[PDB]
Amino acid sequence: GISDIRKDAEVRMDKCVEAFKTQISKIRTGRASPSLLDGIVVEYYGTPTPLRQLASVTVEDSRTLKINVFDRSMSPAVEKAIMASDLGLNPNSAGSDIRVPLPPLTEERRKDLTKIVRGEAEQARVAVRNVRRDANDKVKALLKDKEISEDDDRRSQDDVQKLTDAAIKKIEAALADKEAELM
Amino acid sequence: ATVNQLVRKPRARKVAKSNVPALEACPQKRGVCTRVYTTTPKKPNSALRKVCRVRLTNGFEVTSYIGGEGHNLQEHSVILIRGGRVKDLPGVRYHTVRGALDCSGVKDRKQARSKYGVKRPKA
RNA sequence: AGGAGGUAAAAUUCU
RNA sequence: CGCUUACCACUUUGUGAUUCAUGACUGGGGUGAAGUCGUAACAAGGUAACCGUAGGGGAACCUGCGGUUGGAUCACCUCC
RNA sequence: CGGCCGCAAGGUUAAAACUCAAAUGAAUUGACGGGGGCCCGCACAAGCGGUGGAGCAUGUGGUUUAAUUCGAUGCAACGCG
Ligand SMILES: [Mg+2]
Ligand SMILES: [Mg+2]
Ligand SMILES: [Mg+2]
Ligand SMILES: [Mg+2]
Ligand SMILES: [Mg+2]
Ligand SMILES: [Mg+2]
Ligand SMILES: [Mg+2]
Ligand SMILES: [Mg+2]
Repeated sequence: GISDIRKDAEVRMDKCVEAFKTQISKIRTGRASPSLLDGIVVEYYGTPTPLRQLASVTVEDSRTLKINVFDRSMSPAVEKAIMASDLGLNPNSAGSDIRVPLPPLTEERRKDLTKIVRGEAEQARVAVRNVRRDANDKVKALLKDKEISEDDDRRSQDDVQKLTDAAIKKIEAALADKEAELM
Repeated sequence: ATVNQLVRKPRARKVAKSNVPALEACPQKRGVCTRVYTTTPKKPNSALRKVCRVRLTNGFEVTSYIGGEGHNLQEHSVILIRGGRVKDLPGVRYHTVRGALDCSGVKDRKQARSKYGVKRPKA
């Protein structure tokens, strides 16, 4: 029934945005941001375990992170992960703490990145929209099997529009947030 | 075969292609680090090798080995690089000259220092 | 002895 | 001297040729990984293979036609 | 790619980067064949009695467990050390 489908859409769509927002935080920024340094995987006694769980991540400044590895033995294995996450990152060890300089920001890059970002945004709007599409599909179909007044039908498809525009504007807030960084 | 033949078409020597456009066979050219990968070798070998893309003085965008154990190089580092492929990593036809411009000599080395850019330790 | 005729249905893979 | 004619450098307009670069995107390709589908080739590789050509088919490939050997097989029955 | 030829299908001419430390030929010893020949063994046939079903003894995978000690795993491990 309509009222059921609006739920399922709000949701699917929020999923869409949130998943955007995430891919975003995994991108070499202008600044620091432990968000990316998290995802990284470390070899932790055979069982892989995200670096997040073996060591603390500080912002030692704008353009340099400081990874306090709780367990000192793994220190060498942790570092290797930063270079093995292939993220253009060079982890300089120096006394119980792994310094990960954040690069300066070149021209080649800013481009490089924004184009990547803008296109991840558009892949995103595309997901949102696909949900527009099943949504209307469901309803559209509850028209025959006259289970809905032609009125009902217009109306709802409109909520779906409302939902879609909303999910999107979110997506574009996000994109803009980041675009600020890169520029 | 026939002299005759040869007079029409003299014998022509294959023209060698160099195995390294360090442009005008320069004994080594200057670069800046586009990025600093580390990849894995080929079929028989296994290790995380340390390398880096370089945007040369002559604007070629080839890639380069960073030899040795541990290097303090990154985005933007200006290096110098010499001819020397690394038959294991594909598309790595050059080495980074340790101890050159921004490149570092290798910490703690003792044997074979001149390669790897390390100063005779104050004995 | 030479000649003839006749006589297997299909059934993949393994760093 | 000035003037004026010839030749004539630069510069301009039109339309082509050529060549260097570079371009969203993209067929095909090599490499790597040793993943997915079957099992095409190597033994007669289980319908011998392959060359040319033509059609078809997710894929190796299948089928037609001619060619080539760069082809394995000659034992038992029945009769003669 | 260019040229030239063809109505077309296409042909002819004919590269380069990139990539590999091979590719290839013939002969050799084996192994192997849904190759051939000759020939063996309770291999088949021909027979007699069984297992596979049942209850139980016993071993093993498994499962469980505080522990179910370790080992043995196609034939040639499983009433095996
Ligand atoms: Mg087989
Ligand atoms: Mg298979
Ligand atoms: Mg392609
Ligand atoms: Mg076959
Ligand atoms: Mg066949
Ligand atoms: Mg034929
Ligand atoms: Mg018998
Ligand atoms: Mg029984």
